[PDB]
Amino acid sequence: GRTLSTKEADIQMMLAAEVHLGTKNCDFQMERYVFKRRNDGIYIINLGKTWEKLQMAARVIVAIENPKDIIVQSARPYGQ
RNA sequence: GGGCUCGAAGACGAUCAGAUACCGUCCUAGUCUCAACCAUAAACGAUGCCGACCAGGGAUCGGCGGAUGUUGCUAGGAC
Ligand SMILES: [K+]
Ligand SMILES: [K+]
Ligand SMILES: [K+]
Ligand SMILES: [K+]
Ligand SMILES: [K+]
Ligand SMILES: [K+]
Ligand SMILES: [Mg+2]
Ligand SMILES: [Mg+2]
Ligand SMILES: [Mg+2]
Ligand SMILES: [Mg+2]
Repeated sequence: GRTLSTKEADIQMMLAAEVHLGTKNCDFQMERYVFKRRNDGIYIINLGKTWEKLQMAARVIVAIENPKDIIVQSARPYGQ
């Protein structure tokens, strides 16, 4: 048994989706979220910080009284 | 002292209205070196020297520290 917590399952899903795979370059202001660099050169993102930031963004979004005042847009085809 | 080459000056051949030029041909000084002078250049980064702070990134030269795997090589060298 040992049912996983919400954070556990969320991070498992993120790993399944490869959310933790960065690029070969790191922005100096994104370094605080990167865990370490692998021998290949791809930076590994700290999924705990990603989950915490997702929770923080949800906290910010929920406080908007009218959801119609929020606009979400994606330039790339994948995120549309 | 050297004097190959190129080549101020000079002399010719062209072009041109003229052509003391640009183009072509032959050449003196010079161009090289030694001894002694000269002390000037858009001698430019058109940007004094010393010292402190001040964003990010990838390359590159020299030295050094660490890790790691190869080398038709001799712990080292190359990566
Ligand atoms: K000569
Ligand atoms: K001459
Ligand atoms: K003329
Ligand atoms: K002089
Ligand atoms: K200059
Ligand atoms: K450097
Ligand atoms: Mg001659
Ligand atoms: Mg001389
Ligand atoms: Mg002067
Ligand atoms: Mg070096």
